Amino acid sequence: SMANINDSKILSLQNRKNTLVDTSGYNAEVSEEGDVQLNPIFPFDFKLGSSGEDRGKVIVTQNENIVYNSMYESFSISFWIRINKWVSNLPGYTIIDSVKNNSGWSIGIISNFLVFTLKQNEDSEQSINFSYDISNNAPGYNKWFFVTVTNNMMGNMKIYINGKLIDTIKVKELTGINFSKTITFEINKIPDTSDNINMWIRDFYIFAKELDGKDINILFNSLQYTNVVKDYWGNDLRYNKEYYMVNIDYLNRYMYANSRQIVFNTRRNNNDFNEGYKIIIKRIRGNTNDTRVRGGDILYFDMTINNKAYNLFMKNETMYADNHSTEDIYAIGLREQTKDINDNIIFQIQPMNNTYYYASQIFKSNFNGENISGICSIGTYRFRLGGDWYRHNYLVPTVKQGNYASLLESTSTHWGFVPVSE
Repeated sequence: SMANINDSKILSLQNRKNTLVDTSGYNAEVSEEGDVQLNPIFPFDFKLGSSGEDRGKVIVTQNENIVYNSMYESFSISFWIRINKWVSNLPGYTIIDSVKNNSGWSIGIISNFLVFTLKQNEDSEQSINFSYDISNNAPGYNKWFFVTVTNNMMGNMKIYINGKLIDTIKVKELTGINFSKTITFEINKIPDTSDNINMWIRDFYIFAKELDGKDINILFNSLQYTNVVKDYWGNDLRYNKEYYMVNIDYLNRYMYANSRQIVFNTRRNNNDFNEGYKIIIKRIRGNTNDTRVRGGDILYFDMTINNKAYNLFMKNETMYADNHSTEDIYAIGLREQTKDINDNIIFQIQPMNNTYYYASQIFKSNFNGENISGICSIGTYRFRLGGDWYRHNYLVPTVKQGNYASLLESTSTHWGFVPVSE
């Protein structure tokens, strides 16, 4: 319960009815300048750009008293943020700034780092950061994430990402630090260090105390619909929409097909998701009020090749592997659509989110989801495809039936859905 956490909330920047407002009760003034885009749908984010003189700018001016009573001891700052395209060699940008007369705090991004800084004065600072895994994010860390910074002058400065502690350092003496009542959201290139980047922000809160990990996680979860499956960037997963389907174990592989067998090939364009075939998700059972995909939904997958649409389906053929057994393992392949929903095309999805990615698990299901018989995975098996006279190894999607529970903890069962730009 949020009740006790909220007693210490001193700023609650939100988009309410196409207006940015402070809902904390302290009535900070909120103003906008330039190109600021408000999202009318959940999560109600605002969007800023880095390019142009009409560059967007959100200015929050707080009541001087409430900052003075709060920030000099212990405080917490939390917010959802998304950056695109957050490439590994990004130049330096200040993004959320509360520095005045060379003192205050500020948040910036540079390379693969998001940085929170206490500025004591012109010559003194103390910073902490989150750095994303470059090897796991060649196309950029372009996903929504939840930041929480906590500070205690008699203790530590900490930063959390999606409810996990990432960095912590003892706060040094910061005699004479003066906190500003103004916070400015603007993507401001730092000169003495290219493409436009966008930043999306929603639910930017400040608390007048140091939140512990438990409360941070309660807050984290209170700001999400955890049964709404997410696409790779953290936005709601949708039916009837094209995605590139990826396996978490094999992000450098795109999805292809060969003789009605789906196979995974190595990407040529490692800095993008723009190769191979796309899938569209089709609802069999779920919430008909919208086209969002939810855990427990029954569904099937379509793939179009040369203007012809196929269903993904679980094959009933014996599988062959060099070393492993293949008991209860079945290839997922392509079959021609029919008038009726055949049992072998049917799956049930569940969200599977991680600190550093948004994915799902996909289970083989019957029409009503009363019989869940397997989980989708991936592996290297021997096939005769195309013109093959001999059997060759292909990396293919599979369903593991039998006692599939053993595979539940495997990242090989985690599937991401990257939205197509076109």
